[PDB]
Amino acid sequence: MEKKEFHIVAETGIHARPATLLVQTASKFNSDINLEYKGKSVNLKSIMGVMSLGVGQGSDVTITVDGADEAEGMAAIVETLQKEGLA
Repeated sequence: MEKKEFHIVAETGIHARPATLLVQTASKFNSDINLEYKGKSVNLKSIMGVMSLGVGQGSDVTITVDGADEAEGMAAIVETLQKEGLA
């Protein structure tokens, strides 16, 4: 299992295009991927769950990846977060 805590710097937080893109990236992997914010964990592959979490700028979140391709998944997540200006 891999886990990483990020600090959201984006103006919109995890919403709009960056959120949709992050969700799409997560969905490409077989591993289970969860996003935790304020003690609440959702499936990062689910758009409704992510959008409803209410993650704004300045938020501290933790992403957990668990599965065969977890290493590949974490690497892609970090890249996406950087290119979408999220963390």
